[PDB]
Amino acid sequence: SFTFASPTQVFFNQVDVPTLRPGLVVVFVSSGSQLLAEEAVTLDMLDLGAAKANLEKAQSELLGAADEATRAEIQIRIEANEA
Amino acid sequence: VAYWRQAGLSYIRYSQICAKAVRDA
Amino acid sequence: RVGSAAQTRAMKQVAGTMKLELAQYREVAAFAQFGSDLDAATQQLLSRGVRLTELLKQGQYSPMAIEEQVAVIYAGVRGYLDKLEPSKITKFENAFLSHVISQHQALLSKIRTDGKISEESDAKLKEIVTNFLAGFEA
Amino acid sequence: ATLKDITRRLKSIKNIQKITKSMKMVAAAKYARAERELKPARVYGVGLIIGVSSDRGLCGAIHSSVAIIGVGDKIRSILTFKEVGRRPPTFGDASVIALELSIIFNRFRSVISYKTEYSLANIIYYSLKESTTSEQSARMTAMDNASKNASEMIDKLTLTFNRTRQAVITKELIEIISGAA
Repeated sequence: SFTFASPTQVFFNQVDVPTLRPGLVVVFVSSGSQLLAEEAVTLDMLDLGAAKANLEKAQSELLGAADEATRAEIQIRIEANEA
Repeated sequence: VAYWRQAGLSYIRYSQICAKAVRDA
Repeated sequence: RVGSAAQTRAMKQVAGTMKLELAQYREVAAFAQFGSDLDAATQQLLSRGVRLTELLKQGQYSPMAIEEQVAVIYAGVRGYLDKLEPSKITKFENAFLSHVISQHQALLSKIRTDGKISEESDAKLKEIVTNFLAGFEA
Repeated sequence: ATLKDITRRLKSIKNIQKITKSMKMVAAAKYARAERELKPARVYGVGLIIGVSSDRGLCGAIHSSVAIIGVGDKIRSILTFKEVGRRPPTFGDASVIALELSIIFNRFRSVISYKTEYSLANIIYYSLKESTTSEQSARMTAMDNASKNASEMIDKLTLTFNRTRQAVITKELIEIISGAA
């Protein structure tokens, strides 16, 4: 059997898995390790018109600024938004 | 080694940032 | 025990509502300071509650004409002071009453000559109270 | 003993009765939310000390049973994180604790009954979701009983008040009659 949940929602009680690494799951997951994810969502709820705004905003803080590991947090946010 | 793990950082901070980026979208 | 039979129509149009809201407040008042997470409905009863209570406070040696009484009671009853800090209400009313007596005697006469608060009077009192409230709370 | 003393106590225990009842009702709603949130938390859960409880008392043997970090302001004051319990725990709460870094928590059974890398944050979260469900039930329980005890004390005190009230009147009259005779 296959179990697939976020800390708040249960989806399931072949599985394509991104490695975790922000990406699509085909039976969108944020991260984690039964498939465990910090944020697992549709797919219907995601926008996506505002993720482009989030990607550009993250690429704006990157050309800051500057101080290491700040910065490394900005790049992670860019990786999550690109996916 | 992954870039975020050089000066810092944990995978807990990685997942925390990725999870929030999903919510904000 | 004589009750309503001893009141004018102007007072009778506001005294009933006030009596009911204070009665509902008295049921909840004990935990007014012990209910940070209780629901909005009982939060509103408490909020209307110690506002009407503040409006029942009165200084000595200046008894009020009935039309002046109902103009203050109406303001609390129809909800115009729910956002005003409790501790400021007594000093608000003093300033408010001085202001209406001096400048809006025409309004106070209308509540007396007509024996109630009309829609026209209600609209004028709304403008005066709300704009006066914002200046006073600064 | 004396009417003035009983008068103050009576007003005091009357206020407590009301507050305890309202506290029971808030905890009942908080537990209702927690039990709903515990369902998907358990299925997620399946896959140094340091001690898990909360900041708030009046929940019986929640803090004492579980009692250098400790999550809950009661943990450190009896034996460090504050502001826990009032808002339902989240995975973000577990992350904060894990980043600052057995596990001792109260496991939920029923309204009456409770017992004492990334997976590190999962275990802290599991303990949190169980703890608050147990804590909210236990507070609901204890406050229900406290409000009942307050009720019985109000009755007992009111009876003492009224016996004393009558005795004072009778005694005064007997002194007056004796002086007149």
